[PDB]
Amino acid sequence: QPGRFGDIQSRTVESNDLYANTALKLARPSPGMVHVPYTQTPSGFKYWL
Amino acid sequence: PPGEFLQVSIQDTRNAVRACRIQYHHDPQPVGREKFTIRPHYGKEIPCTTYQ
Amino acid sequence: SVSQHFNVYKATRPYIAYCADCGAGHSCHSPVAIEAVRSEATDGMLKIQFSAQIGIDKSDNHDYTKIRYADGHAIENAVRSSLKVATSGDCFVHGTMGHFILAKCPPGEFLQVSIQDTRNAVRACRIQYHHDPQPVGREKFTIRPHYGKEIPCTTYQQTTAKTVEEIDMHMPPDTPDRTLLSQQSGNVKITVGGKKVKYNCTCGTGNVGTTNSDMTINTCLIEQCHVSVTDHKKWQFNSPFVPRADEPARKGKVHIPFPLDN
Amino acid sequence: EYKTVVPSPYVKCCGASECSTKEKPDYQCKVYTGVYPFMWGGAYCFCDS
Ligand SMILES: *[C@@H]1O[C@H](CO)[C@@H](O[C@@H]2O[C@H](CO)[C@@H](O)[C@H](O)[C@H]2NC(C)=O)[C@H](O)[C@H]1NC(C)=O
Ligand SMILES: *[C@@H]1O[C@H](CO)[C@@H](O[C@@H]2O[C@H](CO)[C@@H](O)[C@H](O)[C@H]2NC(C)=O)[C@H](O)[C@H]1NC(C)=O
Repeated sequence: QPGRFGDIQSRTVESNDLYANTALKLARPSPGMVHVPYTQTPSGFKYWL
Repeated sequence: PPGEFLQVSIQDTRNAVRACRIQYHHDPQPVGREKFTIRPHYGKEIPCTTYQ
Repeated sequence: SVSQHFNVYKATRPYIAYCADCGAGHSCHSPVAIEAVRSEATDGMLKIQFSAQIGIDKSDNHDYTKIRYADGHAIENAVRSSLKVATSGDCFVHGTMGHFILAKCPPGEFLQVSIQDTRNAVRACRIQYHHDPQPVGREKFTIRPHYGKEIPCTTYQQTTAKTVEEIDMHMPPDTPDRTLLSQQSGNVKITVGGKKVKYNCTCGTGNVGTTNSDMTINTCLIEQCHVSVTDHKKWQFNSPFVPRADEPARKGKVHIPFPLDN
Repeated sequence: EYKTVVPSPYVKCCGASECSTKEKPDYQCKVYTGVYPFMWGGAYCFCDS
């Protein structure tokens, strides 16, 4: 679940596959500017630490 | 920036330093409902009052 | 060799980005805009990435006392003894290379990086970054004592050797410009300036293409045409604040400096 | 702890774009119409809307 332990998952350190769930949402850019606005719940690992 | 006192200083003809120092409790709260410090690169426009 | 270490950097150039606050609370376009801050090390050695490159001159050569930065369409140089990093007080710069500055700062709330210009102006970019360190162990000290214990910790080395971590490289896009147009009676004159120019006019028929000289188009107003610099033989960093060129493919990779060590 | 990779946005003047789905963790893509980007020099495209 996002915002808690286990947001980013991997079978092992060298595994090429990954499972992610962090609620990455995009938004429409502000007029007269070039950028990409995105909102995302912070990493659960830091909160757990 | 936030602080408790205020100092204004200039330099003399003789290359001296002339300063005055008073107490003034300064702590500015940005308008709205968020206590930020730096303008963001994406947000909302809210009316505010400034010095021209 | 030290000069040989920047063999890849001969194929990269700085850029200008969008800085939300550049000194007086006015969003502007800056050559020292910050991109990201990494604080993986438990020592507290911040690593800052910004557009301006440190260690190369405009002549595309090694020099440790000069910083090359994009200005207009050209590349200018600034003295290295005029770089300041500040959170709440004056920080201490430990190491620099190319796109990255490795430094240490006291506790604060906002991070600001400032450089000097050719005209002795000050170009600064400042963002928000909640930073406070807690040293490894069970004591919240501030200054190293003269008698104590040794604990393992992680820091950033000053070695510039090749490392696994990489950064991407992309083709810079065409930059529109409006200072290359002039009005004469009833015609528009556009100047090459020494660079390839792509032009699209709406007046008339068949007035679109690419040129390398000074041309005049008759019976056309100045607002009726667009010109853009299109040469861009160098490579630019893939940043979200700049548009991407027509090609959506990766173009290069550049090794990152200052790895993590125990 | 994780990181978010976001490439430079694609701006198309006088046309339309449509992004296909790829097999990446939490890949989010979107297309926005009616944009007038600006740069340090001037407008990016003739096409207003
Ligand atoms: C801190 O020291 C530890 C112990 O040597 C390092 O962790 C080892 O790194 C090697 C790299 O070849 C691995 O093969 C080992 O499996 C690691 N040990 C464990 C227990 O996982 C660690 O890399 C050092 N820290 C840094 C920043 O280099
Ligand atoms: C040059 O600019 C003109 C517009 O000033 C472009 O013409 C447009 O092309 C699109 C693509 O089909 C049409 O939907 C528009 O109606 C056209 N506008 C006009 C006013 O005719 C033209 O494509 C541009 N050419 C280049 C090479 O950029």
